Amino acid sequence: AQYYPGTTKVAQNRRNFCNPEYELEKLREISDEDVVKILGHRAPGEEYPSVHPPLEEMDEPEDAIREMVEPIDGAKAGDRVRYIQFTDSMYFAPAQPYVRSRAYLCRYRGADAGTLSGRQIIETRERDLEKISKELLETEFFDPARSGVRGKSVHGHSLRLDEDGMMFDMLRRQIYNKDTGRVEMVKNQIGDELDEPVDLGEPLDEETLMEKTTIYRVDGEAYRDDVEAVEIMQRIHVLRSQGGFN
Amino acid sequence: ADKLFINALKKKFEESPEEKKTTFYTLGGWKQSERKTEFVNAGKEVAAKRGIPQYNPDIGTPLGQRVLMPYQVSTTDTYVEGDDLHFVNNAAMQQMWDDIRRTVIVGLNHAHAVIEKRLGKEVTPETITHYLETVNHAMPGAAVVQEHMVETHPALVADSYVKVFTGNDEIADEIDPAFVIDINKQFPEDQAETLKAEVGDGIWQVVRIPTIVSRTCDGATTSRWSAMQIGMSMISAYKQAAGEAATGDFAYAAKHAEVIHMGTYLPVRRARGENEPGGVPFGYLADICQSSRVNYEDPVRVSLDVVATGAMLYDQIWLGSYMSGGVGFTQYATAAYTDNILDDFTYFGKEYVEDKYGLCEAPNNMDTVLDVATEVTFYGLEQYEEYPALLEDQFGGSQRAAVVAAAAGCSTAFATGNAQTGLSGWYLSMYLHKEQHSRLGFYGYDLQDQCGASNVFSIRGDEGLPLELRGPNYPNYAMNVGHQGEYAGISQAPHAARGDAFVFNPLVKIAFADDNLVFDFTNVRGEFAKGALREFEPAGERALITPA
Amino acid sequence: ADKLFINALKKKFEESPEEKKTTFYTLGGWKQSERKTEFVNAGKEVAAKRGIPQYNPDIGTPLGQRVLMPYQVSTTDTYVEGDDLHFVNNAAMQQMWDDIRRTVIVGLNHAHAVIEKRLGKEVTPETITHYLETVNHAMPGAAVVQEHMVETHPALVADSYVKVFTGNDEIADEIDPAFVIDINKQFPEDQAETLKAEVGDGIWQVVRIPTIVSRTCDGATTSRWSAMQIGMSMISAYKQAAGEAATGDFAYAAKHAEVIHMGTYLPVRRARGENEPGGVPFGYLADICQSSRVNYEDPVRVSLDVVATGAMLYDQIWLGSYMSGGVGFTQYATAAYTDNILDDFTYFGKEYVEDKYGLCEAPNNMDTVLDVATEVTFYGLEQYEEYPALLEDQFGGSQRAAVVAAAAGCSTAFATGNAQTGLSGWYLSMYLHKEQHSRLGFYGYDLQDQCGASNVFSIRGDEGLPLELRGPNYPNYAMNVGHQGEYAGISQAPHAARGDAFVFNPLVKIAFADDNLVFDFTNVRGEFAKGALREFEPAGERALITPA
Amino acid sequence: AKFEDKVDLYDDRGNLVEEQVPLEALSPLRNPAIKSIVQGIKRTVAVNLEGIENALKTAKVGGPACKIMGRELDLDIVGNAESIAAAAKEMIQVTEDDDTNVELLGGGKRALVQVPSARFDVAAEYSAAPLVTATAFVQAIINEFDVSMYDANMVKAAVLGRYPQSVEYMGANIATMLDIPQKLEGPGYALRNIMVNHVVAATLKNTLQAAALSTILEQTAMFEMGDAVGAFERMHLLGLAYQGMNADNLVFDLVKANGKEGTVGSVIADLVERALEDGVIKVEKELTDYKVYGTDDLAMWNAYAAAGLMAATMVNQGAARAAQGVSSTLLYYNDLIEFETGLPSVDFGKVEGTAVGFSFFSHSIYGGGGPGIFNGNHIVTRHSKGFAIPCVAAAMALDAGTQMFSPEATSGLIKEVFSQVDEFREPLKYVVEAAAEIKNEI
Amino acid sequence: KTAKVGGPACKIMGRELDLDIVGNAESIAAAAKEMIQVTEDDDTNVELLGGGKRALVQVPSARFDVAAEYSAAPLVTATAFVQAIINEFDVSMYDANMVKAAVLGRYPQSVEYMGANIATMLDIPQKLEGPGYALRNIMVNHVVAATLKNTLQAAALSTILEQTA
Ligand code: F43
Ligand SMILES: C[C@@H](OP(=O)(O)O)[C@H](NC(=O)/C=C/CCCCSSCCS(=O)(=O)O)C(=O)O
Ligand SMILES: [Mg+2]
Ligand SMILES: [Mg+2]
Ligand SMILES: [Mg+2]
Ligand SMILES: [Mg+2]
Ligand SMILES: [Mg+2]
Ligand SMILES: [Mg+2]
Ligand SMILES: [Zn+2]
Repeated sequence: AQYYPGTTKVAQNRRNFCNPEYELEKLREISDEDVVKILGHRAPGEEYPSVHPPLEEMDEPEDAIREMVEPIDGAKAGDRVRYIQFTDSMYFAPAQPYVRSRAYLCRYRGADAGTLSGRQIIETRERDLEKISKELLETEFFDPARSGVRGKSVHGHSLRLDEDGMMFDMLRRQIYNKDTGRVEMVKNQIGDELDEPVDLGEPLDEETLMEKTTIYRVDGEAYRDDVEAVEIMQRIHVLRSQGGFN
Repeated sequence: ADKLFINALKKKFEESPEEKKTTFYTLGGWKQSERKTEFVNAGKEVAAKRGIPQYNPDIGTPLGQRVLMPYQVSTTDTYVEGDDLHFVNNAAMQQMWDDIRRTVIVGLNHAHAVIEKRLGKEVTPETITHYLETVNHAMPGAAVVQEHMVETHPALVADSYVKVFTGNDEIADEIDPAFVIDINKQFPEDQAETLKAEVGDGIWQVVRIPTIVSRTCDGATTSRWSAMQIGMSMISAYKQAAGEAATGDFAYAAKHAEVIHMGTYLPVRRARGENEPGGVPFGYLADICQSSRVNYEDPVRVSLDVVATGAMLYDQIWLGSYMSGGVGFTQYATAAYTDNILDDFTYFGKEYVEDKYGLCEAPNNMDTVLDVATEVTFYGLEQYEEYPALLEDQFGGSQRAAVVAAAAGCSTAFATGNAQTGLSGWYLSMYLHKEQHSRLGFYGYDLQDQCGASNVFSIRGDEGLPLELRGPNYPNYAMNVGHQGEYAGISQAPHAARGDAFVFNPLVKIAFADDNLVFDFTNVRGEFAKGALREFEPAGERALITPA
Repeated sequence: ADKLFINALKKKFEESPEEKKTTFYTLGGWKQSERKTEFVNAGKEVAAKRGIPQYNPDIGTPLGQRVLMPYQVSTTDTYVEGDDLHFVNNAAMQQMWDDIRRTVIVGLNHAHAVIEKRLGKEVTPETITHYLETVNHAMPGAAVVQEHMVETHPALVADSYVKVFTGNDEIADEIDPAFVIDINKQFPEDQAETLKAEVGDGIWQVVRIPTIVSRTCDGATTSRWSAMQIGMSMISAYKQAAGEAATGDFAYAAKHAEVIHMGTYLPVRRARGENEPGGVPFGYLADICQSSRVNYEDPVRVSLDVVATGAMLYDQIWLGSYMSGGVGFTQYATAAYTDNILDDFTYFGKEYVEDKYGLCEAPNNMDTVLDVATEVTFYGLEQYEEYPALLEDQFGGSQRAAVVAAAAGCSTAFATGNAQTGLSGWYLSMYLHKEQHSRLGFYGYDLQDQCGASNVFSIRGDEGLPLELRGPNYPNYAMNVGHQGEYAGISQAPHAARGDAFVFNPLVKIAFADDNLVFDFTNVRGEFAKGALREFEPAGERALITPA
Repeated sequence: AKFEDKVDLYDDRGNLVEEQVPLEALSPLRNPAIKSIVQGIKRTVAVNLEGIENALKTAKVGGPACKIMGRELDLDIVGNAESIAAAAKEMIQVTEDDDTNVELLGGGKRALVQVPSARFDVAAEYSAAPLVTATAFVQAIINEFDVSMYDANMVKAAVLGRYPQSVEYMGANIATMLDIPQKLEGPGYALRNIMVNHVVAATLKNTLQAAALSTILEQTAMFEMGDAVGAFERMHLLGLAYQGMNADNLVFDLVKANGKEGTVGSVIADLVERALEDGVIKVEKELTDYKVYGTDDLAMWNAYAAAGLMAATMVNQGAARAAQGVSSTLLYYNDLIEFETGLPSVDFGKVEGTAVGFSFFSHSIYGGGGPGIFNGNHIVTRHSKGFAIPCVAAAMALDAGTQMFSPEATSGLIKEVFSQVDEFREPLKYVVEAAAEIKNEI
Repeated sequence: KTAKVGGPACKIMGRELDLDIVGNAESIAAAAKEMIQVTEDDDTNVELLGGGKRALVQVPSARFDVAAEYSAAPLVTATAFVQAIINEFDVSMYDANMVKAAVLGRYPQSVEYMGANIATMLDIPQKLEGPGYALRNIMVNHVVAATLKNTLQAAALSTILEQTA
């Protein structure tokens, strides 16, 4: 599959996030317990709550489509649908909102992805959400200074960075440690204090942000100079126009 | 010269507008704001008096971790916090909607035919003046026939009256001028000739019912109240029996055959009667705004005064209250009438078009749409990238999408002279913006936007309509902020570049050319600033009938 | 003892009320009246200020060739000219309508289930009380989640709040009483046990949105405004993601699956959304009036307080403005709530029935309708023939038809305990009255009246309905004055005689048992007098945001 | 034939039923099974005899929480159902051997009613079904128990609710899959105002049959609205065949290839490969490492892309067994495919647009709700001309129990009565059989 | 030709289109008939009147036996004439929305076909006072006009429509 037109680094990064054959660079290690704590849906050692009984207990009628489509593990279990949400700074965060929803629906099964300017969310069955979340948090989807895990109070995508290079967060869930050069998650994604903070590693320096970003800007690569990507947008517009008419 | 938004960005923030970094969390939250401080104190006072907790700044999250900004009302030098632009807190905004809701246009053409042909009596300017004197007694709620009538207090209903207009100058000049909207006085020569040509010998009433009644009741009251008192005044002024068969022809004429509502009624999911915001088509909203007859030398000023009229009415009062409510949508609309931002973008696009094509010179086709809307889109987006203070000001992607696409769609229609290609340029803008920044608006912002290109030139039942005839009830447009007032500006744009007197209904244009209105429709942004300063005096209050 | 109307007739006229002749034409027309003189003076001041003639006593026919009467508001000792009972001039009447229009009842039962099942979280009296502190900040238009929100001024919106009620005493007694409509405190013990059994363990919100918003917008705003701020307060108090799939189940529950509107929407000819007067069924109007929980030892006082509520809302505001306008229909309504006239007639009927049958113990059949409605019809008519001052007071036939038939229909339902035979007695009264005096009401008064007998017990699609479920949109009733408020009184009458806590909807009854309303629904006629005297303080005014 | 296209039709197990059927044999204007389905939907009513009896016994009539003390009537309706139903049927029918059906269910607690087709051939619309049914049952209950003139109005309130004070039958104990004509968002919309949960309940959650019934109703409305007249007709018929009728087993085969491990993106890749293999699309231009595809048949590209959209919904929401993400599939299947190809998405962007607002109004405070409460007449989901709602039906058929407003919650009365009707329950089977029957008449 | 579309007194300056529709009425009508019919020689009728100024259109009965209601008459008619007018003159994509407006008016911004240049004896389903009322929303003057003021035939047509409702 080709995913996206264009000849910039931004274009190629958009294609790499979409392509499930592209190995996302891992930047940081986070424990399973700490992914669960940052999600905030259940406590360490709490069993997965259910919203309905396990599929095996349901005894369903013959349906060829259900027979052909394998349920994800949390669907077989009857897990709640829960979420993880990220905010990406327009100052060259690596992932950005439509890049995320486009990539999630090429990479992940059984996914409800939503895009907004200031937040992007995926909702899926809880045990599977914890497996995808580890990948969203440990890889180049995430930078701990220019991206934030935020289930509410998301303001900051469009704000000026502070003097540490961190995005604004009304609830200060991610705190830059001057003594380590590292960010700690101090609250979960809804803003409740964590018993112990989670190491998120060092923010990417400016060169690596520029290498990995998927936003077009005049002070990075401008979209208007990616003339092949503009051509396909304009093509789409004109073809939908003429199709709607006759 | 500097970009037109620079002054505003220098007022809002200590840093120069190009500076990428700042420091947050040091402003004391809500305590940085005079208006939040007034609200905290008033919540304490309200909750103590009534015995139920109310406003409390410690419920939920703590506002003001970043600068709570002032906003410049565009075209003014007034800077206010945004709460002063919420429709609840701004009496000019409430009165702008009351003045539209309480107005109807009602012909006298069928009515004079009924009097000549059915009653066998003559109509002349003199009999019209006597009828006008009579209806200006009766329209506010006072009696002309029966004994023992009890009536409205004239000072509570001082804003209700009836005027007339006609395109016949000699007939206009014969009717008492107290009652006449004088087309030649209110409009420059060329527009006046266009409007008088449209009206001809037709004679129309502009009826305004009392704001206190509109507020007590609804917009569908207006044409009924108008017709009741027209009916009484036809009885009294032309010496009818007081209720005979011919009386029903004046009722059917005033209520149906020669009425022009400001808004048409809505379907059941969003049920409303006439004269509610969702029924006002975009070409009528451009006609209600009176910037066209004052600022005709500057088509950008005329178009963006219509965008301010519409962004406030359609997003703040209609979508943000009739269709939702709560804290609502103040800043989704203020992005289109503050900080001179949309002005900077749209002057750029007008100048680009002037230079490449000449206004109204460009071919009316897709090539022009692709050239102008792309060029103006990239200009606007580059401003947010060059100026971090501008991006932190218009912090929601939906606000940016509406402002960039309004400048692109208005500029396209300044090139073509045709609002449909303007509309196609608005959609292309959204598609380019989405791919540039990998974001557009809120979750639901581009429902109409992705339907948009295909429905611009469709001809199917519930898809095809010239932009001027669309409105908040066009199906794709019925839900979402950041479009409807901008579409009223695109509908105004080619007509302001052409120098046309009106966009869609010349009767509606004339009917707001009247300084007896409470709100001044020639200077909508100026009035929004006056209301934000708490200096506007609305009609409709109950002070005269309540304790001192 | 004197008939109940004698005091008022002695106040009106110099003659004793039995006297048959008078003198006319010597009172100086309008100059006899304080109120007319205030209006003439105001007219001259308004016309000069705005440059358009307005109220003028020399236009049309000269009011006051007879005495312009004062009216006693029934159950009070307040006497006022009828102009002080026009809804435009009476802020208590306007507020009564705003308090209904801006109220909605919204369950928490689906909401709490979504929290326990989809979210997997607990609900307790503690998490409800937290939710109610949150929604009492949010509901008037203040923010709980996002940064840089701009909000409503708390003092402009001090009348908006959320309370709850439940039949579960142990949850009710544990929430801050600030938020609770306490059924045990508000209702006498018999009525409280009926209401708590109807509600059971359900928990319901009574949401009142701001009067300034209801006036700016319409009734259909109310349930949307309520739902937006319940949705925000659910997200903030229960720690949802701020906008996840489960958020949509709170919106569907608060907007559709567990909402109770005050009025349902109307057909297109009279297009209106929810919470407008035509959608309010008569059973609800009786339940909104709170006389039942104060005056329960006197079924006539409870029934006639419902008639006053309904006559004013349905005839003066709804038919006389929303559906017409102008001078309107003040005295078509005041006939039912002034000079103790309907009270005299109805206390006569109540005694007749209590002596002959005992309350509620007559057979529920046509023999009882014929006996009681004919006896009470001839009593009321005889009073107009014995007291020439009473006839000159209720001078319009429609006024007399409504008053005599309301007493006949209420007394019939006091006998049978059933509103439907009450309604049949109303129609029989009209047919007897028409034959006795060779007139009834105005040209179109008895459209419903002649359809009436046949449609009382029909079962067909658009004909058949218990009276309690009928309202101003029942087809026969959709046009005419002098019926709808009286039908609300008939709907109340058998329930008041039976001692029932409510007529049609227990939730509606409880929802107005609240002294944090601006209007006092326990004493509707007392409030109408207070408004007439200019002593009622309404909500909604803009004085705080306008100049001195 | 006006069009030369032929399609192969299959059953809901992926087996061929009939090869080379002309496209118009599936037209709502020609196919006699779609005519039967549509006339069935206009004429069928579910009567809740138990609910009428309970509303009378408690006097709880006229809508939620309403009750009239002192008006209680205790009538043994369910124990006399057979007699009540027979007396209702003799008023409902036109003649004794016509197509009127009145059938008790649940031990007489419910009745299936199908009002005779002939009443509709001399009616303007479809409200005769509830209004003829309601009066015949109100009159049959009054006559069974000799209810007096003084009390009969309570039977009418228990059956039809607060109408005509309310515009709708508010509090009624009858139900139809259609809703009242005043609620149409435009003229021609009545076959669109059918809750998605009602279609899923009538088809017993069989995914392919729910998607077929939803497509049949949506594309039949497109004819009534005039959208499928003239230039657009073939586009609508091909959408019907390929998205709703599994033409050429395209949907089925995509689901089979992507069901064990697939995503929306894997389905896209397969559909673009299939469209190229079949000559529907071709490379028009090479950019830098990027092929721009073109087509000489936009209606067929749109149809193939529609089949892929359905399959993607089945893969995506089938893997979650949770319907909510259908709004996301309907958005990003179409957003991804246009950047994958350079061709327009399904319905030229209007599915993608419907999905943006549907996503917002199923994850926000402002309105909407869960997937199952939408319908083609809903303001949020009316914009695509038949190509979005059938996917919502498939998704709710695949939901394992994540919804509060599930078909069990909203549509139990409808499920008991309307799933009894073979053509409503298994329409894929009857429409394909009828198409094979009329194949030589096109 | 005047750009007077969308309801009383409405006009869009600059949108005028001068098309010889009445002079080409036969070709336009035939092209609309071909879209309106289901099959050749079915009960579709398209007949010109008043030297091409008017057309009587009867949409085929079969489209109603697969419809919920009656709006297919105006909607199928209107779109077949809009497409036949566009095709007759090769109206461009840019201008064709004015043809749509001149035929069907301000719909869908208005609920009714406000300013349409087509007419039916029935009115839209939203305007019914109750379900089942559509055959009642037929103006008395329409009945009297269709029966040429023959007293008994106007009484008969009105009673048929009333009692059928
Ligand atoms: C709870 C929701 C989901 C929902 O259905 N509506 C919300 C909230 C609602 C509330 C917020 C009031 C409060 O704080 O109590 C109100 C004011 C509507 C109301 N009920 O009165 C609103 N949004 Ni929202 N909403 C807005 C916006 C936005 C932007 C904010 C992005 C940012 O980076 O700050 C994003 C959508 C996007 O990402 O594009 C957004 C989301 C959201 N919006 C998220 C909460 C976001 C968060 O957790 O912080 N709004 C805007 O983009 C600007 C205008 C602003 C509206 C108020 C005004 O117009 O003045 C407000 C309009
Ligand atoms: C959709 C429908 O609601 P329903 O599904 O409950 O009928 C309809 N409501 C609406 O259309 C709501 C429109 C106004 C509110 C939404 C405007 S978009 S601006 C908010 C975006 S964000 O700040 O939350 O991200 C109604 O009739 O009430
Ligand atoms: Mg590890
Ligand atoms: Mg350049
Ligand atoms: Mg002025
Ligand atoms: Mg009090
Ligand atoms: Mg008081
Ligand atoms: Mg190659
Ligand atoms: Zn109002």
